[PDB]
Amino acid sequence: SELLVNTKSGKVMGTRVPVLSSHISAFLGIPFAEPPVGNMRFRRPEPKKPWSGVWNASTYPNNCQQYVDEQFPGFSGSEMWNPNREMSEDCLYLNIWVPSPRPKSTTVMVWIYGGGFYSGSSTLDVYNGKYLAYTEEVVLVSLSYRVGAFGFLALHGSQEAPGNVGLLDQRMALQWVHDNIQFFGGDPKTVTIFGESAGGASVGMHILSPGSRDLFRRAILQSGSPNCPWASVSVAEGRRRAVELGRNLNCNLNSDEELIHCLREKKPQELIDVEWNVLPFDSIFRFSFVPVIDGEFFPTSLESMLNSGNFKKTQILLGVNKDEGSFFLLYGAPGFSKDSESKISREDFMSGVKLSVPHANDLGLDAVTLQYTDWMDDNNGIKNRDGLDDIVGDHNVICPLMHFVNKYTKFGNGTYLYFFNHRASNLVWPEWMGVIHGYEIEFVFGLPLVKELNYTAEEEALSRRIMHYWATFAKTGNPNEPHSQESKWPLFTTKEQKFIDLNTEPMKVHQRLRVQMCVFWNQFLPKLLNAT
Amino acid sequence: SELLVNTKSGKVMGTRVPVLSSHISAFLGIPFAEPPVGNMRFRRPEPKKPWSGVWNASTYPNNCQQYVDEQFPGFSGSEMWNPNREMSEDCLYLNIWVPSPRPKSTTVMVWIYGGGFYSGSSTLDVYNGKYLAYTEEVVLVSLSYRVGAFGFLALHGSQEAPGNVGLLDQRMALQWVHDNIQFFGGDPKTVTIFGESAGGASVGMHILSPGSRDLFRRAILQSGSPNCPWASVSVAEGRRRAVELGRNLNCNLNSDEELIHCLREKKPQELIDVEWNVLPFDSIFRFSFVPVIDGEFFPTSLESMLNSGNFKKTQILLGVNKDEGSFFLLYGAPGFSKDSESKISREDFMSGVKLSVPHANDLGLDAVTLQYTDWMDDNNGIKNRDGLDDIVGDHNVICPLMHFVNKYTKFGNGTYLYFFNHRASNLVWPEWMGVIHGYEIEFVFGLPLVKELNYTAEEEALSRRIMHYWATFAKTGNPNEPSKWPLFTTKEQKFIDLNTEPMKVHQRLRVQMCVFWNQFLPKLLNAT
Ligand SMILES: C[As+](C)(C)CCO[C@@H](c1ccccc1[N+](=O)O)C(F)(F)F
Ligand SMILES: C[As+](C)(C)CCO[C@@H](c1ccccc1[N+](=O)O)C(F)(F)F
Ligand SMILES: C[As+](C)(C)CCO[C@@H](c1ccccc1[N+](=O)O)C(F)(F)F
Ligand SMILES: C[As+](C)(C)CCO[C@@H](c1ccccc1[N+](=O)O)C(F)(F)F
Ligand SMILES: *[C@@H]1O[C@H](CO)[C@@H](O)[C@H](O)[C@H]1NC(C)=O
Ligand SMILES: *[C@@H]1O[C@H](CO)[C@@H](O)[C@H](O)[C@H]1NC(C)=O
Ligand SMILES: *[C@@H]1O[C@H](CO)[C@@H](O)[C@H](O)[C@H]1NC(C)=O
Ligand SMILES: *[C@@H]1O[C@H](CO)[C@@H](O)[C@H](O)[C@H]1NC(C)=O
Repeated sequence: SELLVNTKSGKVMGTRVPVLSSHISAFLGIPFAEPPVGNMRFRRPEPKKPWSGVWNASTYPNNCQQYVDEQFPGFSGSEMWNPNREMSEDCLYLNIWVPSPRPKSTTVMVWIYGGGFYSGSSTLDVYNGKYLAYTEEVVLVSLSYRVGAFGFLALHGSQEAPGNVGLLDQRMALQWVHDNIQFFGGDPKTVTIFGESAGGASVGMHILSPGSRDLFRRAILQSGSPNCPWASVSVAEGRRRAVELGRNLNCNLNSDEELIHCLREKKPQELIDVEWNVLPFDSIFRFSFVPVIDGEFFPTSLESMLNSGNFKKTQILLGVNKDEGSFFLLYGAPGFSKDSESKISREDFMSGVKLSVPHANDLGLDAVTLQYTDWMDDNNGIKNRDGLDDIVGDHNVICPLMHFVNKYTKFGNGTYLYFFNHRASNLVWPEWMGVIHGYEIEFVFGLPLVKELNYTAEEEALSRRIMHYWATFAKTGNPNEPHSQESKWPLFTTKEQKFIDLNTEPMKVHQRLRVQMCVFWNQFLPKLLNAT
Repeated sequence: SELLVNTKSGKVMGTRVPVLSSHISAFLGIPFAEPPVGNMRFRRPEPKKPWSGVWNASTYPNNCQQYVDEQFPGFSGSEMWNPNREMSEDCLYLNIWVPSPRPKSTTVMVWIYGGGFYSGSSTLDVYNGKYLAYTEEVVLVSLSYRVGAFGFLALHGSQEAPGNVGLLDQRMALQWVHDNIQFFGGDPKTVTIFGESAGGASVGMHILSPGSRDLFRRAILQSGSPNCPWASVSVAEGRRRAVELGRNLNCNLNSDEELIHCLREKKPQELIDVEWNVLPFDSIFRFSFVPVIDGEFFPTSLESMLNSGNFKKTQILLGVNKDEGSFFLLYGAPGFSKDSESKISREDFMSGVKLSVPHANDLGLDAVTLQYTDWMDDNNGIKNRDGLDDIVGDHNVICPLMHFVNKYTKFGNGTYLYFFNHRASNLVWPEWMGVIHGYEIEFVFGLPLVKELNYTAEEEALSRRIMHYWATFAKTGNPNEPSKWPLFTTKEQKFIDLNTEPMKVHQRLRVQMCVFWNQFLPKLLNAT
């Protein structure tokens, strides 16, 4: 039967689901590892041991333990991102959507959810993989990885809490895909890992980590990059935070063994409630437990690896949104409300840069300020708001991604760059927030194809070509369909630096994406802060 | 007669000079100090000893010893600034233009030529005061002062070469005016000192210096302020330069006096031939011997004085030109030519910026570059040319003056700021230089009123309103005569455009760039 599959470790029984007046197979909650519970909390993932009988894969699994957001209870805009299942430490599962007539050996795309390495679920409505699996005829997989302290507490030197175990969870599901996707009609030599935000950084980190390299063919990064200021810490900082988490819990701090034995006894929520307490400064777009440059998952520093071409050389498709930082300013900066135009005053502008570039001396702060202020009209609330928005988006997403794209292209085999600037007609967030962090996702997954969601006809078309670019890239390594009458998305080269706009207007090609500001962030400020 | 005046130190006789089909009186080459020659080289000036008989003041005096520009032999554009009279260390004279018939006790304006303190003359054609004196019925006086080593060699502590003597020359000119201008029909109580460039910085220095404050009423600064980076040096830097000057001429360096005596022996030209050698950095818009903050003429640091408000509180009218830096880049930077559009490659731009901010470290240069570069079009030869032009003009003239204007206004009794951006229809320099440093002067001096100079009627109009603004401001402390030229206030920061079109009132003159040059970069270099 189409729904019953003999995987290496056991039988899996999926379920038939409707998709736009049709059907496709869905295998939900398939486990790829032993439950990281008990004395396993904080440790490297272990492979799921074989089971007898048939594993019921007709329902989504649990979401991993995480800080649930409660800023706007009941508001769909914020809660669509929260865990929609029971949060359990037993959460290492992956889901697969296989087109009906099971494909013989087709393209595979593995989705890696993002959420600052502190949150995220594979089960959210926006990650329903049926539309893309059905429409583009690909085997769509969404995996899951431990987040926060569970997946990232790093006491470098300890084999109980080495750090980067969340990244290792991802690697294991990728291995699982490599060892079993062939039984679902997937081609393990043609898999594309794609993710957004922490999911976008994770993808880049797999392109850098030797132990992950041969588990996938190509890569797609959305609004995320391995070198993002928030995507990783030094092993020192990692250890520091691990000890501070333990201090915050009255933990015996004698040795790593004792700190870990303590933390392992606390109930999950106990760790979450103190999670943000370990950060260095009051900030936005900064998360407590994230990947550590250990010299194992990451042989050396990310920049050293980038300069030496010590990474997987394949094709990559990647991009950013127009207003990546508004989501964060709304939550942590003064003057920002979802119920108002949020015209920011000079006073709150200052307060906001301080929160956005937490690790910058006053000379730094002045530079960022001078760089984004119109001193001819510095009391303009609209400009101050948009100025600060750009600051958070440029510093945390766009420039880090642009630095990575320029480094990678030197050694890569094909790079395609996009700029998502479409504001959805049915957006629930206020207009000032613009094209929000995470909002190209519903288009990558094809939610506009379902009528009852109210997207315009032009939004259905945008989604369809975005999904086609993604699937065609995953299939061939070039998002453009051979000999088509459509507009060409050109290769991004270190010389021409071309990229395109992803929106309703007829495609347009641009060059040097936000160079001016990114020379500032990627070149000047680092040098200014280095000279101290 | 009207051409024979009894001054306090002796008689003097001028001459009747024609002006626009009318006449006015001219007293030229009036000595106001003892010839600072021989032993008196580098020494403070000494008042002019009285004389018997009448002093012939019918012709212009010698010009002070200075580096003569030979970049364009015979080109009027640069030749018009070179000494047009025979040079001589005996050059402390002043000129006066008195409207005819002689006024009773009218407004007096005293011009202070500018040329980086290393050059300048009171006899240039663009300084002919007979037009302004006549058109606005004012007594116009042009002074002179020592430049280069002769006026600013500085061995602080010594008394044979104390430094700032060139300024004391200026102060003595003003003291002379104070004591005598009433004999020519001018009110010593309503004297305005105005000057351009290094002259403008001097005006500002006499506003700051306690010993100069009481000798004048108001002030006008044209493209220069006392805090300009090229305008002064510490006692140590002055001292360093003085000694290196000696090292260059194989002078004994064992002590202040031996050095000074050795330098006194040398001929004027020997000193000038090695004048530039003392500069600490290869650069542009930098001069060797300039004023020194000695704690005498200047009590404390300029900034310290500006902040505490330790300076003459009165009204000031000042401004700057559209492209102050073109002249400098043309003479010392690669890519710039007088016979081409001078499009600047990225590589020549990089050179240009290092020559422009000689004191900045790499981080600083980087910052200046980021600030003026269009990273989406960095090989645009025009954007790069203009960018450099703006760097030089903003760093050396505009922003130091905007810092002076905002500080002064805090205690002042009335500021009036302008932005001159008209390019003479008959400019002999290439179009890319724009509104060049020093080319507002001909308007202030009404040359556009003499037809043989081929300016346009619309320009004669600009000249006249400008001369009226200057004179009306001189006489009343207000350029307007009851759209009007609005007062500059730290709240609205308004200023006007000075050109042929109808007056426009703007606000916050080059605030973006100047926040960079006055606040950011300083704090950056200071830290690093
Ligand atoms: C496709 As998402 C990486 C779950 C867009 C928002 O998520 C941000 C965020 C930013 C600012 C405030 C709140 C949140 N949030 O609740 O998720 C974060 F943190 F997950 F990255
Ligand atoms: C004890 As808290 C006021 C949940 C520390 C971080 O707060 C952030 C934040 C809060 C919730 C999700 C994501 C973010 N973030 O990415 O910065 C902000 F924005 F509220 F300050
Ligand atoms: C040995 As030389 C070539 C007389 C040092 C300065 O030269 C300047 C210069 C020359 C003449 C007048 C002013 C300037 N200046 O302000 O920099 C420039 F431009 F040639 F490099
Ligand atoms: C009204 As003027 C202050 C005598 C014109 C500009 O003069 C500059 C200059 C700048 C670059 C090259 C040559 C010169 N120059 O011969 O005067 C300097 F140096 F005098 F200020
Ligand atoms: C799998 O479990 C779900 C939920 O309990 C149920 O709806 C489905 O029928 C189950 N499959 C079978 C028949 O085991
Ligand atoms: C990718 O690699 C192939 C074979 O090594 C080469 O022919 C092609 O030029 C490369 N493509 C790019 C754009 O790097
Ligand atoms: C005044 O000086 C001029 C020029 O030096 C000379 O030609 C003239 O004869 C002199 N007049 C008298 C009588 O001193
Ligand atoms: C100048 O000072 C006088 C006397 O105190 C004062 O009345 C006048 O308002 C001041 N003018 C300005 C514009 O500061």
